[PDB]
Amino acid sequence: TSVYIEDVLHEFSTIPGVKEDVVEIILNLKELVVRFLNPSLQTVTLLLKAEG
Amino acid sequence: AEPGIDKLFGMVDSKYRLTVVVAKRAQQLLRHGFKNTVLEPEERPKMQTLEGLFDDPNAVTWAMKELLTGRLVFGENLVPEDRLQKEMERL
Amino acid sequence: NSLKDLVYQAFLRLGMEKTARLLDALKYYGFTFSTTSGITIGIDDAVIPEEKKQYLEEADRKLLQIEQAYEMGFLTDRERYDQILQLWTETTEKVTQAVFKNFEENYPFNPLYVMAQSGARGNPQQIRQLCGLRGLMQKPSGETFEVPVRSSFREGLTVLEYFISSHGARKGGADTALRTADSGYLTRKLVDVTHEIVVREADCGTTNYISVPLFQPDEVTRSLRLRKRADIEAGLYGRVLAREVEVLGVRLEEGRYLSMDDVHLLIKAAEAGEIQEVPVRSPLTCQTRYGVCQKCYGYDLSMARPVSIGEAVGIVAAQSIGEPGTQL
Amino acid sequence: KKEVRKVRIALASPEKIRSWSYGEVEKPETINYRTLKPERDGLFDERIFGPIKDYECACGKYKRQRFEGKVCERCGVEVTKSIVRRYRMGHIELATPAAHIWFVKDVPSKIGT
Amino acid sequence: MILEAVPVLPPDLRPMVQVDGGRFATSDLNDLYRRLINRNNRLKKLLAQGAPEIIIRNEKRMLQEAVDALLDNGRRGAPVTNPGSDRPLRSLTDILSGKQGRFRQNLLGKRVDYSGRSVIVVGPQLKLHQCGLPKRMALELFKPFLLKKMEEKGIAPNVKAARRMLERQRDIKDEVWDALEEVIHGKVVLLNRAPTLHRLGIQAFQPVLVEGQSIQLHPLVCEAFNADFDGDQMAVHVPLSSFAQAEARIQMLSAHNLLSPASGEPLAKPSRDIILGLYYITQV
Amino acid sequence: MEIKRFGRIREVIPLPPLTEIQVESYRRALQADVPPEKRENVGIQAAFRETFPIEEEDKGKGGLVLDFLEYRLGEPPFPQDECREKDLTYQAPLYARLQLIHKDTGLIKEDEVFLGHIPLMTEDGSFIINGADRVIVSQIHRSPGVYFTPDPARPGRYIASIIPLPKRGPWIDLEVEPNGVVSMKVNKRKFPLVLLLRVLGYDQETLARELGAYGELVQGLMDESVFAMRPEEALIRLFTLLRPGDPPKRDKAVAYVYGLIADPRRYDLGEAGRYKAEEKLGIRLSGRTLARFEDGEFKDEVFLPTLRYLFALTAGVPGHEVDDIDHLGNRRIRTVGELMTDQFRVGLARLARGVRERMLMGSEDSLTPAKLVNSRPLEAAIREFFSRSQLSQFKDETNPLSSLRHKRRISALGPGGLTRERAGFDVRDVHRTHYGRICPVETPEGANIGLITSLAAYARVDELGFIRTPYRRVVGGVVTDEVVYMTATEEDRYTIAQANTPLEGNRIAAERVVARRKGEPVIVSPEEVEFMDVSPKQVFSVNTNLIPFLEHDDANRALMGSNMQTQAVPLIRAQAPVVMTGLEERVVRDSLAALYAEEDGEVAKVDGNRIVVRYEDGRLVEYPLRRFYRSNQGTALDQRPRVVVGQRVRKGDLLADGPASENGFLALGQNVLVAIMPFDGYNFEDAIVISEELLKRDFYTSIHIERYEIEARDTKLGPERITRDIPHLSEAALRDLDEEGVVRIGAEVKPGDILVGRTSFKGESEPTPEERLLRSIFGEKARDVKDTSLRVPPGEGGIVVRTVRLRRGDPGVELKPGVREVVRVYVAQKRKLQVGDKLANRHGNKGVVAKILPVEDMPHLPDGTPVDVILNPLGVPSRMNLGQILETHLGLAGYFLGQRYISPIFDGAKEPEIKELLAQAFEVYFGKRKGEGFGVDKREVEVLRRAEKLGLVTPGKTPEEQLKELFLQGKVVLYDGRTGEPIEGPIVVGQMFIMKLYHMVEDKMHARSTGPYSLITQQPLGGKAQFGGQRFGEMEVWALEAYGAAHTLQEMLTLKSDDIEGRNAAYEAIIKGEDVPEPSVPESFRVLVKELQALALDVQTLDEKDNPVDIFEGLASKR
Amino acid sequence: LLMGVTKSALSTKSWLSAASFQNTTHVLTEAAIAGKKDELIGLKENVILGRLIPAGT
Ligand SMILES: [Mg+2]
Ligand SMILES: [Zn+2]
Repeated sequence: TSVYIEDVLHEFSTIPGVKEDVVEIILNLKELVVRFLNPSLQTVTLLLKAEG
Repeated sequence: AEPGIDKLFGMVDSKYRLTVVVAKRAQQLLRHGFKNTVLEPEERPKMQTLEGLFDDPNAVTWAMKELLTGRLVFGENLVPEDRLQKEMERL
Repeated sequence: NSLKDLVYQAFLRLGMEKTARLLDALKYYGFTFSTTSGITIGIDDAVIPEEKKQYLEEADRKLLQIEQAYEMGFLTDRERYDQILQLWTETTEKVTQAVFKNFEENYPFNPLYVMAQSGARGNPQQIRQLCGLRGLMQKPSGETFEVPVRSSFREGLTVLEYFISSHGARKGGADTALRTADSGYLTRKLVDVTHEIVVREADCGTTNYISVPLFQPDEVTRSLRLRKRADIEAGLYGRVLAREVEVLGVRLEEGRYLSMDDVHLLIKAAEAGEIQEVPVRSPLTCQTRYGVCQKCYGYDLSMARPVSIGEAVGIVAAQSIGEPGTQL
Repeated sequence: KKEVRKVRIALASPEKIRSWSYGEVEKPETINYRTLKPERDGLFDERIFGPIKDYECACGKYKRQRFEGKVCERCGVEVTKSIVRRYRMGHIELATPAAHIWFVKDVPSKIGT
Repeated sequence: MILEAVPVLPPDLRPMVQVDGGRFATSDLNDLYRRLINRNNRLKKLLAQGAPEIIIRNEKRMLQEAVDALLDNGRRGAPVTNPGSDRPLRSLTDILSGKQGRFRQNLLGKRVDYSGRSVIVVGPQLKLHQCGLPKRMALELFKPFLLKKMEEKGIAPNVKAARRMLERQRDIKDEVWDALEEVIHGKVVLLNRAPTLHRLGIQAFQPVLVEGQSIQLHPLVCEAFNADFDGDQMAVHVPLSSFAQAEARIQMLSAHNLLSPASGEPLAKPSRDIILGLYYITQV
Repeated sequence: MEIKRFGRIREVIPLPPLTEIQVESYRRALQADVPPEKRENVGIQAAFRETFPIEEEDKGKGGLVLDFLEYRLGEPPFPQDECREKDLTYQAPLYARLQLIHKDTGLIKEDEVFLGHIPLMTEDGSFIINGADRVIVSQIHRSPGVYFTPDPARPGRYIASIIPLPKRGPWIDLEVEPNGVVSMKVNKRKFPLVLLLRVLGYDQETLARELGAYGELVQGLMDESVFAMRPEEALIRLFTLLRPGDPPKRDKAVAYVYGLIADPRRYDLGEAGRYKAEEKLGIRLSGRTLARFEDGEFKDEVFLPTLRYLFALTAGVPGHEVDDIDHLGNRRIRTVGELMTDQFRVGLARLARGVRERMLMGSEDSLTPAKLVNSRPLEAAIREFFSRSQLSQFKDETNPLSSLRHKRRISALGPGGLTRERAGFDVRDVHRTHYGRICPVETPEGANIGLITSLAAYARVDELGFIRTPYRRVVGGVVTDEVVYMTATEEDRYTIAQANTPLEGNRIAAERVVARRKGEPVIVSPEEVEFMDVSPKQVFSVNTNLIPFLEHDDANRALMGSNMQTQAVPLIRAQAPVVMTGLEERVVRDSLAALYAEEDGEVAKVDGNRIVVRYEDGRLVEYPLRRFYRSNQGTALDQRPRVVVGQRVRKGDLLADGPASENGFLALGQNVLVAIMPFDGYNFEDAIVISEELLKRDFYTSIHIERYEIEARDTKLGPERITRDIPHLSEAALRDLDEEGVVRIGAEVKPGDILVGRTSFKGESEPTPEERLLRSIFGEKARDVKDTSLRVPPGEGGIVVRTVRLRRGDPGVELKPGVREVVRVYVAQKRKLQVGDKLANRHGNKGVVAKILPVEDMPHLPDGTPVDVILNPLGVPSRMNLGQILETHLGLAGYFLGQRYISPIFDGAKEPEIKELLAQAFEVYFGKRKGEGFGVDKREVEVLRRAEKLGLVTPGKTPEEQLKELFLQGKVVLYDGRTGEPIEGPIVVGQMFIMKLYHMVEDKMHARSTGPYSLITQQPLGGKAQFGGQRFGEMEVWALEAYGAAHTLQEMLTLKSDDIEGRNAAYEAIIKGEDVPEPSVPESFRVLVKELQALALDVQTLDEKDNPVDIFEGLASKR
Repeated sequence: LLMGVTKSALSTKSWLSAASFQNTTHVLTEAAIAGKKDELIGLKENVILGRLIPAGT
C-alpha cells in the first residue's frame, strides 16, 4: 500500500549508491507477495535496512 | 422523450407554433410560479429520490405534460394581445 | 439499402418515437450479434483466385503482340498508348468479375466479401486491390502509366511499384488540401447569395409551373428513353402538383404533395407509356416577394410533412449544395 | 426605448465631425514611461475622452450618491465608468483640406466621375 | 465629399497596453495618428513663419500622404513601421476588410462563455437522445445553475461561500454531485463539430454525467457528423434561457432529426458494424 | 529470447551517420580545429577574404587598406549545462587578425579584435540559443547555373537563363525573336546581345567560323552587321543604352559590375555553377564567372558557349537538351553551413560599410582596432538569424527518433524569396529523380505537404546540396563490392538494376532483369546493366524504414503511421517491438541518447546517476546521467544503467539505456496481445478496447513535467519582492510554502495552491490607506503590498521536483532589463492510460481508447490468458493496411516461440516461412496443452464444426489437425468470458507493437463558464489564466439559423458573448434563479459603428420613421 | 439579365450583407454616396446587429 524511504523526499528522486531509481524500486515492490498467518491481522509495516 | 410527441404534432399545423406555445406556457409558469397549473390535483410529475417535480425541476416538460390534456387553448388572437404583452414584462 | 428503406418506411408509417425506438433496438441487437458472430480478417481471407494468373498470361501475350505491332511501325506512340490503356483497363474488370465469381462460388462467408456485399465497408475496387491487382496507376501529369501493377497487397509490391503508387497518394493528399478550400469558398458564396430566402408567405397566386420531363432527350443521337429512377425521385419527390393529372385510373388532384408512392406510380405509368412530363409547382415560378410560398416550395424536410411556414430554405439549400463538395 | 428598424449610412459633414468630437488633440504625446497617467492633449488625454479612472474624479469632493450630480467642488466630472473613453471621440482640424482616399482611388473614381 | 476635420478614434479602441518591463505595446492606429499630428503641426508652424513655395508644396504633399496612409495603407506606396520592422502599418480599412476583419469577427461571435471541448468516444450503452458528459466539465459548465440549486438547500449559506467551496476540488461533496444531477434533469446541451458542413453539425442532446474525461457519443450520429473516433474532438454549448431550451429540445434534439434536408434519405441509418451484424444474422 | 532474420540480401555498405549532414556542414563552415594556414578557405574564411579586405583608393585620406589575415575562436564562456539551466547561448567569441596599410609609411597591424559571438553546435547537431535548443533545417532550391526552357508561347523556340545569386544581382536571359533578333534582358530591359558579343572582342569572322558555321539562325545576328565592328566604343554605346542619365565616360562602372566580385555568383568552383556549366555545355569554365579586367577590355567564357549550344538545340539536336525545373540534378540543398555563412557575410558587408564611413570622417590613422570596427552589426545579424529566422525552429525532442527526423528534414520554403505557403501545387508532387534521394512517403500531411520532406537513409550530400545515391558497379555478369555515389544527372545515363533480382553471389541469377532506363521501368538482359541498387532501404527515409511490413501497406496509411512514430511518448517500461526492421540499434546509436563504451575495459562503479569506467589504458572516466531531464515537448529523458559493477565491456558496447531504448533497441510502445474482432460497440468505427491488465501492472504510463516560471521585476511602484508572507489572507495553506517564497520540494500540489509567493505594490501611485495604516500601527513601517502570487492553474498538478532561482547576483547569467529575479518550478506527474488517451500501431491504425474492461469479461484463449486489446476489423478493408495483419501473425508465432523477428521492409518473410513458424508455435502450444492431459474442449469441437461448415478447415480430419490448420491461418478459438460460450467462428489473435501517442491538453477540457474578456471587443478569451471560449464561427451560425432556432442564436451572440451589461445581468439573474433578461446591442456592433465613424462615414440606427435611435445610453451625446 | 452568383450576391438592396461578403471598400463607398437605408430583412443583417432573426421562431 505505502512506501517510505528515510532518504528521498518524493517519487521521482534517486538514492545515491542505488542502481535503480525509486520508480524501479516501487515497480519491483509491486510484485511482492505477502501472506498473512493471522486472519484477524489487517495492516503490517515491514522494515528493511541494508548497506554495502 | 416526452409523452406522445406524435400527438403533439398532429394537433398543430406547424411545429413552430407548437414551440412558441409550449415556451410561452413555460414563461407563464415561471412568472406566476407553478401555482397556475391545470394538472395539479393528482397527476403531477415526480422525481426519483424525492417528489421534486412537484415544484420546478424543468418547466418545459411541465408545459408539454400540460398540453397533452385538453386544458390548454392557443390561438393567433384569442385575447386582446396588448394588455397581456404589456403586463407580462413588468413582474 | 434494405435497412435504409426499412427506416424510411417506419418513419413514414409510425412517426418519431417509434422510429427512434426501432433504431435503438436495431443498434443494440446488431452490436450483440456482431460480437457473438465473430467476423475477423486474416491474411488468408484475402484469397487470390488462380484464374487471374492465366488471364495475366493472356494479357501479357496480347501486350507482346501489340508491342510487335509497334515494332512493325503500324502504330503511333499515341495509338500504342491508347491500345495498352484499353487492354489493361479491360483485363482489370475481367479480373474483378472473376474475383467476385470466385467469392460467391466458394466462400460466401468471407469477411471481405461479406463486408463488400453489405454496406459495412469496402468497394469492389478496394477488394480488387487487396486480392487481385491495382493495375492502372495515374501519373502526376494526369495521364496513366503504360506498365500496370501486377501484384496486390496480399502479395508484396516491388519497390518500384510502391514508388509509382506514391504519385497517386501525394496527389490525393494535395487534392484534399486544396479542393476543400475551393469548396468552402463556393459554399460561402452560395450561403451569401441565398440567405434572404425564407418561407414567409401565403400561397402565391402562381398560375405557372415547370414541366419535369421523364425521358432523356438524347442518350443516342436520336432516341428517347425513360430517365433513371434516382433522377425522377430527386426531381419530383416532395413537389406540389401544378394541375390535376390522371394517368392510371387514379385522379391525382391538383395541389397534392407527391410522396414516394406517387412518384413510383408515375414512374410505372410512364413505363407503360401514358405521360412524359409532370407539371409541378417550383420556386422558379414563385411570385412571393422575398422567399417562396409553401406550395411553390414543397414537401421535403427532416420530416415528411409539408414545410412549416417560416423556416430558412435558402441557408439549408446552400448548405445542401456545398456539403458534398468537400467529398468530390 | 424604440426598436431599431433601419440603418442609414451617409457622408459626414465637417460640422458633423465637430459635433461628434469633444475637443481637439494637438500633441503627438501618447503617454510618458514615467507618468503612467495620460501625458497631454495627445491621443489618450483624460478630459478629452473621459476619465481613465474607475469612478473617482481628479479630486473627489462632490462624488457621492447623495450629490453625484451636483457639480464637483474642486472638479467638474460626472460619475461614469471608463466606457466614456470607449465612445467619446476626438478630432483634428487640418489647416489644409484633404480627400478621403476611397473616393479618389476606388475603381469607379467618385471624384473622377 | 472631401474631409477638412479628421475624426480620432476613442482611446480604448486603440489602447497602449504595457506588456512587460514598462514597455508598451500599441495599436498602429496610435502611430498613424501621431504621424498625422506631427505633419499637421509642422504645416501649421511652416505656414505661420514663412512661405518658401517649393517647401510649402512639399510639406503639403507629406500631409496629404499622411492622411491617405491613415485612412488606409497600401494604395499608394506602403508606409511601414519604424525601419527594421518591415511590417506595413494597420489602418482603418485594414481593420474593416480582410479575411479576418471587424466584419469577419463580429458576424461570427468567435467567443462564447459557457462552452467546452474534448475528445469523443463511442457511447453504445446510450440511447439516441442522450450523450455522455464528463462530470468535471459539466460541473464547470453549469456553475451558476449549481450555485443556485445548492443554495436552494443548506449546503452553503451564500453564493460566495458556495463559489469558494467549488473553487477547489478538494472541497467536493457527494451532495454537490446530487445537486448537479438535480440541475440537468431536463436540460439539453448542443454538441458541435468544427467543420460544420450542413445543418446536422449542431445537435442537441440530453447530458448524462459520467466518470471520465471523454465525451460519450451515440454511434448512430457518427455519420450525421463526419466524426470518427480517431482522436477528433467536439465542443459543447449550454443554452440558458428556457425559451432556447425549448427550441433545442424540440427541433434540434437528435431524436427528432432522422432524415436529411438534402433528400429524404435517413441519416440515422444503421452504420457499418450494425449493418455487418444484421447481415450476418439474416443470411442463408 | 532469440532474433531471427528473414531478409536474404547482403548489405555491402552500412548506413552513413544518419545525422552527418548538419555535423559535416557546420564543421566545414567553421575551420577552428584546422590551423588557419590550411588550404581550406570555403565557408567563413571565404566570406572574410571575399568582402573584408576593403580598399579605398582616393576618398579624402586615400590609400586605405584594411586586410584580413586569420581568425580564431577557442573558448566558449560556459559549458552547455548551465547554458540550459540559465538562459544563455552556447556560443564562442570570434577574433580576427587584421592590418591597416597606407600608400605612405605605416603598417598598423592588429592581431586581435573581438567581432561578435557565433553559436557552437552541440554534439548531436543542435544549437542552444536562449536556454532552449533549436534546429536549423536544410533548404532546397534552384541550383545556380545555366538552364534552357521552352518558350511559354512560341512552340518551336525557347529561352536560356543563367541564374546567379543573390537576388539583388545578375539574372541573365537569352531569347530569340524571329525577325532576326537575339534579345538579351540584363535586369529589366531587353537588348540586342550582338553588341555585347562585339564588346567581348569577338569579330564576325570567328563569329561565323565557330558559331554560325552549323546553324542557319546565325542570320538572326549576322543580319546586324552594321554595328558588328565596334571594339571599345561599343562599351560606351551599351552603357548609353542604359538609362541612368549619367555621362557615358565610365568604362567599368556598370560594364564591369558584371565582372569579378560584386554581381556575378561566387558559386563553389567546379560544381555549384561550373558543373552546371561544364557538364551542361562546353568543357570548362575557368575562374568563377565571365570577366576580364587585366587590360580594360573584356573576355568571356559563358556567353559564346551558351549561344552556340542554344543555336545547336534550336537548329540541330545534340540531344533532348532541355532542363527540367524540378529535376533533382538541377536543384541544390543549402545546408545549415551555407545559411550561416550567407548571414555572416551579410553582417560582414554591413560592418564593411560601417568601417568605410568611419574612415570617411576619420582624420588620423593610428585608430585601427577601435575607431574602425564595431561588433554590433555582425553580432546582431548572427543573433537574429539564429533566433528569429524561419528555418531555425524549435527542436522536436519528444523521442530520439523525433529528434533525428527533425534534424534530417528537408524544407522547400525558407527565407521567403524562394517558395512560400500560398502557391506551390506544381512542385508538391514527387519527381522521378526522388528515387533513392528523397523519401516519397515522409512528407507531413497538411498545408506543408510535399514542400517539407526528408532525405532517404543512404542519401548523402557530397559538397553542394547534390544528393548522391549509392550504387554497386555491375561489370558483365558480376556485381562488385565497389560502391559509387551518383548524382541525379550522373544516374540519368546508365541502366540500374533492382536489389530484388536473383543473385548467385557474384553473378546475376536471372535472365530477364528489371531496370530503370531513365526513370522508366524496363526489362533487359544482364549484359546491359551497369549499376545495381545497394538495398531497398535506400529508397525510404529513416522514419519510414521502421515500419516492418511496408510491402503490404497503402502509401497513405504508411505515411500517417510514419508520422505517428515521431510523436510517441517514451513509456516508463517500454520494450522493443516483437517484429523489428533492423534499424533500431542504428537509430539509438547515432542519435546520441544512450551511453557507449569508447574502448575495451571493465566497469568500475555504477550508481543511479553516474558511472565510472576504467579503460584498458588505465584511465578511468566518469559519465554522468541526466536522471530526469525535461524534454522540449514536456516528456522525460532518463538514462538507465545497463551494466553491473566489475563487468567487462567491449568497444562501442552499451552502457546506459536512452529515454526509449530497451537494450540498444528503439523501444517506444509496448507489445500486447491483440484480438482482431468487433466487440459490442466499444470499438465502433476506430475506437479501441483495452484491458485493465495493462493498468493493473503499469504498462502504458508516462512521466510528464510542467515547467512553471514567475518573475519579480523592478517597477516604478518599486521592486516586487518574492516573500513567503502573504499580504491579506492566505496563511493556513502557507504550510506547504516553507522557505522564503519557494515551495518545498517533494510536496504534492493541487490546482489553486500557491507555488511561489510574489508580492507587488498595493497601489500604482497610492496604496490603500486602510491597509497602509493597518500595517503602520501594527508595525511602525507601513506595508503597501498587494498579492500577485503564482498558483497552480485550474486543472491538474503533480509533485514538485526542482526549483531554480536566478537573482541579480549574476554568476554568469543575464536577465531581462528591469527584472530583479526569476524562479522556475518543475512539477511532474505520472500520467496513467485512460479513456482520453490515444494509441497507434506502426501501420497507422490510429485509435482512441474507448473503454477499459475488467480483466474477467474480456475474451481469453482456451488457456486462462486473456487478450489485452481488441481491435475492430472494419478499419482494415476500408483502408489497405495488411501489414498489421502480417505483424499480428508474426507476433502470435513469437509469443509462443519466445523470440523476436527482424524483416527488412522489402525483403521480409515469405508466407511459407511464417506458416512454418506458426506450425512450430502450435506444436509447442498444443504439446504443452496435452502435457497436462487435456484433449479438445466441446466448445472447440462445435467451433471446429462451424468453421468446417464455413470452409475454413478441410473436413474429414480429426480435431487435432483441423485445429492445427486453423492455427496456420493465424486464427484460434476464443471464449467470450462474459457468457463463457465461445465466439462463433475463429478469431485472429497475435502480438502487436502499440505505442501511446503524444497527449497534451488536447484531451483536457477547455471548459469555462466565465473568463477573461478582450480589450477591443468584449468577446471572452483567456489562455494562460483561463481556457477561453470556443469559436462559434459562421458555419455553426449557418447551421444554427438553418433550424428554426432564433433566440438560441440571439443569446449566444449577445448574452453569452458580447453584451457586457447583458451578460452581467444574466449571471446575476441565474444566480438569483430567475429567467434571463432580453439582450441588448452587442458591443462589437458599437465598435463597428465607432470605427465607421472614424472614417468620414456616418452610420446611425433609424426607427420605423426617420427618427435616429442612439445605440448608446447617453455617452455619444455631448454634455 | 443573368449574372454569376458573385455579382448577384454583391449587388443587393441591403448593404450590410454586401459589405460583409467580398469587398467592404467598394460596397461601403457606393452605399455612402447615396444614403442606403438598409432594411433589416435577410438573416445576415439581423445577425450583424444581433437582433432577433426574421426566420425560424
Ligand atoms: Mg477523425
Ligand atoms: Zn409560390
